[PDB]
Amino acid sequence: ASRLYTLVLVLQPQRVLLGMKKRGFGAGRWNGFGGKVQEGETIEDGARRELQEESGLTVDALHKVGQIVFEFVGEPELMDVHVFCTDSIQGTPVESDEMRPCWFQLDQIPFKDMWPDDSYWFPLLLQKKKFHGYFKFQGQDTILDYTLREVDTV
Ligand SMILES: CN(C)C(=O)Cc1ccc(-c2nc(N)nc3ccccc23)cc1
Repeated sequence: ASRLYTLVLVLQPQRVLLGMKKRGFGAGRWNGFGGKVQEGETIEDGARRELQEESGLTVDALHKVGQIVFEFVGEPELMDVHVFCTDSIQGTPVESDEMRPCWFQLDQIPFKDMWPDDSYWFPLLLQKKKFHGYFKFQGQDTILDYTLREVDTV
């Protein structure tokens, strides 16, 4: 019982792009860009579409870097999140009524204002490592348990 979601990180040699979500699920947190995958759409095509819709950026090369399964205790549907990375983008990030993008230096990642699991796998993403993770949450702020491992193939 799961649903597909995408998560895209624009990671350049000295900075990473994150977006502050204004409303709905995850509002008030910085995260990468993404969302649900459409019927008849590949996961990578959904990731590209969502990056454009939310950041205003155009991407050509997306690299699969991780898969994270999120469970919220008491919620039947697991979130199967496919994580992607890109260093090659076109355009400038756009602020909209749904999203406020901002560039962060790699030593200034705003972990206190991100989902709490990010503190675990973001250091792997920064060291160009690929991973599989599972995080069990009680509400939106508490990690009850988790698994996280580096993989060669996502
Ligand atoms: C704006 N985005 C990226 C989405 O709407 C899809 C989505 C939403 C939330 C999460 C997510 N990210 C992280 N880092 N931690 C989470 C913890 C629990 C649930 C979702 C989480 C991933 C993709």
